[PDB]
Amino acid sequence: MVTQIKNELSTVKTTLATIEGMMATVKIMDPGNPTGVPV
Amino acid sequence: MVTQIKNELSTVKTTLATIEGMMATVKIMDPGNPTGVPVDELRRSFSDHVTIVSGPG
Amino acid sequence: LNEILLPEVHLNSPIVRYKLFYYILHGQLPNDLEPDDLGPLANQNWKAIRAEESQVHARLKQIRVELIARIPSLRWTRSQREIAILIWPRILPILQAYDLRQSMQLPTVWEKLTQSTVNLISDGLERVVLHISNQLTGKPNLFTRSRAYSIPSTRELSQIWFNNEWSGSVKTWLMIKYRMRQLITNQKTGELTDLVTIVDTRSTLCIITPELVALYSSEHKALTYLTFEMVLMVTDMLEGRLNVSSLCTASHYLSPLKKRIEVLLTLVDDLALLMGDKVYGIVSSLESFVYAQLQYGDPVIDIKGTFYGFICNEILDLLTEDNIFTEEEANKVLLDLTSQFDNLSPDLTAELLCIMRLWGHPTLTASQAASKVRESMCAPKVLDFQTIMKTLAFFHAILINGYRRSHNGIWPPTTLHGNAPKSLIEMRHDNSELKYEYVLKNWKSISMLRIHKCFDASPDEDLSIFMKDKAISCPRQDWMGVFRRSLIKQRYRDANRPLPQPFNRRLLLNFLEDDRFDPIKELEYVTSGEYLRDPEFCASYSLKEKEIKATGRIFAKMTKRMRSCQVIAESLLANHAGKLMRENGVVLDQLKLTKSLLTMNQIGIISEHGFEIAACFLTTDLTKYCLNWRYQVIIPFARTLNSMYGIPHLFEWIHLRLMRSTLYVGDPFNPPSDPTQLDLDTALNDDIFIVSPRGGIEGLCQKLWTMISISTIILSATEANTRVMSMVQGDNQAIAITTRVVRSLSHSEKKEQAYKASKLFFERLRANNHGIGHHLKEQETILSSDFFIYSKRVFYKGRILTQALKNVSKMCLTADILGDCSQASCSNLATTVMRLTENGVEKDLCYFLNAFMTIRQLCYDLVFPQTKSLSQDITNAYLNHPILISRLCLLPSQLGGLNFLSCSRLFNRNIGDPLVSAIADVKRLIKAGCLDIWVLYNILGRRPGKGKWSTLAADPYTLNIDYLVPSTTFLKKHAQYTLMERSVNPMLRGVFSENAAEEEEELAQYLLDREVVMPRVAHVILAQSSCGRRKQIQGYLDSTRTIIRYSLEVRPLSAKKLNTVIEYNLLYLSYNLEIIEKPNIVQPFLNAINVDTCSIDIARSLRKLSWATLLNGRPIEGLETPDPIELVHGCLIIGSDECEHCSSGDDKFTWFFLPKGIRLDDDPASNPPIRVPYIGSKTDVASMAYIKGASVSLKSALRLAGVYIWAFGDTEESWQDAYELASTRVNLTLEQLQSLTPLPTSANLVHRKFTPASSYAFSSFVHISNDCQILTDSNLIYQQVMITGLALIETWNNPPINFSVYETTLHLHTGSSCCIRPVESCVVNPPLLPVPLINVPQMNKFVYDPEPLSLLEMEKIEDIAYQTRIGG
Ligand SMILES: [Zn+2]
Ligand SMILES: [Zn+2]
Repeated sequence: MVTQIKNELSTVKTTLATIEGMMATVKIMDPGNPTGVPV
Repeated sequence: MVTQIKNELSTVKTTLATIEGMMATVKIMDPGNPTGVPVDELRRSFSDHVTIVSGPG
Repeated sequence: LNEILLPEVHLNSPIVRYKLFYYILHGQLPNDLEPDDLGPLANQNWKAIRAEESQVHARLKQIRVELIARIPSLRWTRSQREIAILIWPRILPILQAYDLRQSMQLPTVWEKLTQSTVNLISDGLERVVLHISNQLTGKPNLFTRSRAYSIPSTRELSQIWFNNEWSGSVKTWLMIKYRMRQLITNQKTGELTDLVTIVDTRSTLCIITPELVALYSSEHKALTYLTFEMVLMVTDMLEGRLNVSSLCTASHYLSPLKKRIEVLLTLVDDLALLMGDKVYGIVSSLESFVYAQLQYGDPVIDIKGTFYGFICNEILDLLTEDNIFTEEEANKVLLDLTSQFDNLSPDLTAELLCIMRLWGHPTLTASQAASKVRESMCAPKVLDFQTIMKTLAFFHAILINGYRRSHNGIWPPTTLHGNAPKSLIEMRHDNSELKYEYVLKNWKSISMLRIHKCFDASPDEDLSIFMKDKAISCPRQDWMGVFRRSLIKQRYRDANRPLPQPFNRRLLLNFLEDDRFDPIKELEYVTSGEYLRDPEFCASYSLKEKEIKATGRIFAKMTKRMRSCQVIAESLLANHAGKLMRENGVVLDQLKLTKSLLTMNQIGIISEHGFEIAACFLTTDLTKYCLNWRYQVIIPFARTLNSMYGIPHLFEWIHLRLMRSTLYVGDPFNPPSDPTQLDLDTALNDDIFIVSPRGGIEGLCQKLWTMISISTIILSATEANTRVMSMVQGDNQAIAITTRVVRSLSHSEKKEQAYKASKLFFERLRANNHGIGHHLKEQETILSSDFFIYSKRVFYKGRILTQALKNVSKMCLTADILGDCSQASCSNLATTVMRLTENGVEKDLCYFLNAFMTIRQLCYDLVFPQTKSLSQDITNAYLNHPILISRLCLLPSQLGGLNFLSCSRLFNRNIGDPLVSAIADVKRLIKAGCLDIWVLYNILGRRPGKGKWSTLAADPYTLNIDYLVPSTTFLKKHAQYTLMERSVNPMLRGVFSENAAEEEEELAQYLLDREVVMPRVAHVILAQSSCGRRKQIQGYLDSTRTIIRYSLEVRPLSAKKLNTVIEYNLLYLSYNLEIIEKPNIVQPFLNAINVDTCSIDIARSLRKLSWATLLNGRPIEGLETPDPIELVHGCLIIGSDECEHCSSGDDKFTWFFLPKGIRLDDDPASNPPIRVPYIGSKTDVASMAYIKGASVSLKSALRLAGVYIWAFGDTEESWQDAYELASTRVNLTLEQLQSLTPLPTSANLVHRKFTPASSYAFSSFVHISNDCQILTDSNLIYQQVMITGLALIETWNNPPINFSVYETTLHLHTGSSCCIRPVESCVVNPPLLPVPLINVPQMNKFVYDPEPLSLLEMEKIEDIAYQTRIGG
């Protein structure tokens, strides 16, 4: 059952990362605050 | 007890999926200058670049 | 000096309504202008304005009192008079009435001179074309097959050009323009007397001033005022009308269009009188109605007539918006407009796109132009996050796939996001291609994927970008300095503030005069964030000339730092990242561009010679895209481009800077309506201001927008599972939707299936474009199963439709260049006639027209002298003898004449050696009777001019004949040396040298003073040497009218140079007088040369004799190439005919075949299979070792060494000299030079918008085979032969002909021809002169590279050389 929770938390990881990237893109889409790419 | 967190985590998984759904269908809107207020007044924005990392980095 | 800087001859600036209003209110001129018509000018205190500018008021008051005296009823106020005062757009139906036939003699003399000169060459020209046809086909009806009707000769062409309608109007307005320009020159000089001209002709009174023209017609009782710019528009438009009507009268191909064009002109002229400036809306609607009528005959029922009906609705809206016409009247007017477009072939419906500029241009106002951009911008726009992220994911996929297709098939440095699946991790690890179906699935991870630094791009990578002049705006603190001082003086006085300083600096001059200019520090302006804080930044628009559409009526100008940043960013994008996306087909190479366009258009045209293929084409207009781009939709693309280039923040600069600044339209006669708004920041969003524009500007950051559009097109194609071939070009994008259909299906059903397949793709594309914020309307998109539009040219069923009338409408009587020589104008006319030949007009008619208008231009220049001369002996000698005019106009340009169009130019664009072609045409004219053999003897026996070693090598194929180069080129060169010697920039530190001319003369002597002279080799080696690179960089300068004026101001010409530039035309005519007057006494060995001698032999003798002083009898080799027409002895085989060259000995030929049963605009199955025709072959190295990333200097040095070794020898001293000459540009040692240099065998010696060479109507069905031929001069010769044969086949079936009831065969035998010759070269010629002391810009990176090879590269090249030496 632990392997099942690990496999499902992998999906939790990927969907949480998708949400994080989507919110980052949104925040960087405000013309009010100019943004700079690292390096 | 470890059996209890198994079902609760499945509830979390689904909401995270659902939030993603709505987030994927959001609308990015640009206000524009419909009022036509002098730029002097409209100038409420950063003049400085900020090096924030988006997504990977 | 004022006799060089003459006022414009043609229109190049926008027409301003308020300028005319200012000039008619300053003098209190009679007018029926309403108070709102004047706008801000009604509130001016004209008394003070009249008190100042005393001379202007004197002239205007003189014009007013004369108008009152001649017409007493003009005093009648409150419009109680019957005289009507009409502004420009409302005088269209009266322009034929304004005729000063009496009290005007110069146009009459010009017409009689042109007639008498043309009458002496018409029969000779007819014989010339008859002989050309007889040689090229063996039959005398090559040019008259389609028309045989009436065959118009040069005499007929002249008669119908001078006796047409608009001829009297074009003579009257030519006189008006001539007098106005004379008055302007006199006023600028400072005469201040007799500056008012009155013609007082019966029924048409005209008063001309340097600033206004008062025109009154008694027949219509209408009085109008025209400013200088409006006078230039009217005379350009009337010349265009004359040209279009006369060509429709002359050509049997355009004959059906004459009546329709006449009725269209009449109807829209009355509509103009009725409405005013809104008739240009109707004209712009007709612009699209041409395409709407073109798609009215497609097989698909569900797409037939949609655009037609929608455009009819929009024209009804435009006619009923002001309630000028009721619904019935508007419908009747629409029917009258439409009836002129129906029952025409597709070619003619496209050639009704000439009428666009036949009605002039609207009177422009800053407020009206600003309203359109204030609404596209500053407007709320909703966007879809997912649509932006999907197109961003596809953008990343295309970038990665392009970087894989280059750089040895490896992924860019990338960092996968935390959401990436296992499959994406494996594809990154394996460096495998990202299939678009995979991307559409996992678009949440293909995106959010950070591509790291891929390019070692530098701002100073390209120098040509920094040396182009771009309009720059004034600093914000003084933004009112654009406006006229008179209008702003009082409003500034009432504010107790100083008058703003006028701004006249240019970007080029500002960049040239910078002691500390580093492109890295220039880009730091944007990168550091200083641009968003600069209080000096100011951007403004300005009215755009020669535009009739509401959109695109303005162009923007920025400050110097932000223009430099913009050009640097655009260069960075266009060189590294723009190259990575080639999903579209547009490339800088025009040849493969039109080849790709033809292939794209011919997707669905498959014959019967299972499943087949079908195509539905979609055309979208992207003009309003620039105003609709928003930061929120471009920031992710900008961020990933910044990451790939290493810049933290560069490319998302336009929107960020625009939202924080107030824009405005800068027109000197359009000040702000409110005089209390003296600062740009506090301005409101009205009048001429555009407060905080959220969008982008046209042209600015176009690479990023084009890349986003390509990504969106690919996303939409993948979403619909449809194959497409986009051809995005910034303004017009063309998409060829492709689907698979049953072969046995009917053509109509095949096209219906193609449209049904394309429906889903079009819906997806509309949804995607709306998601990224670009709403697609019915006007923009054009869905057709037959044609698409690219670069304003339509691709209809495997053809490019002609649109020759558009080209003929811009064939005027003078060039806009400053020198205003006769040679420049004749060259312009020849270029336009070349366009006419390429666009389907009869080649015989085009040749006759070229001769006629060259004669017409020379006669006009003779009888309308730009500058007064004390001695008129030359002008009288040319005027009193029209035979001299004819001889000069028929003489080819290379020999000193004005005939810039060759007989071979009718067929081949690529001419090779122009002197051989000129000699061939001289022979043709001599044998027909146009010229005389003693003219050829005079040219051969001509005394050598003033030429140096530099002139023989700078431009080969040229003779030592004086005055061959126009004064325009001299002015351009003077401006470039005057700017280069003034340059103090860190870049170009060592480019300029005072003894550069002497060094180039010594180097040209070094290359040329050998046993055999090879001007091609000398030209190449010079162009790839240090001196030649400095010459090239100095030639990178723009040489613009403003730049030329600045050069003449800061560096005045000497008195002798002033006089020679002013009287170049008279000196050139006097120079020709020695050859085109009488038979001179010539040396006797010239009697061996006859009209039967091959043109190559005569070219050899003529170049040997011309440069005799320089070369002392030594020959010139490597130049001559056989003339295309004279090389081939063609034969057309028809039915029972048998080829006469094959039947008699000769067996070398290029076989051409056209199948029978071809019907254009008919079922593709019936006619034979189609294919992309032969349109040309550009350059296509096998070096010892291939170097990757070689610098420009390294490539130039390798080219120099290879050419030197191939031409002069392969001894050890021939290698030492080449090594030194390369050492003027690189730092390699002798061993690696020898090793890296490409093969010195068969050196091509190749040395250096959308204009197709033909319509490719019947040439797409032609079979070609050189199986009976030998086959790098020979390759070019045979390509020329194939092109000539294709053009011959195409002129056999002229555009009037659309069928092929018989199969034809063309042989085109090049064998048994005197012109083809053996080739011997690559002998050892050592240098008879020591190597000159070549000064070298060692420090300058753009000329010399201290480290062109890396340590690893040096090791690899040494290993390769050692392996070759040992391995053998
Ligand atoms: Zn033959
Ligand atoms: Zn020959």
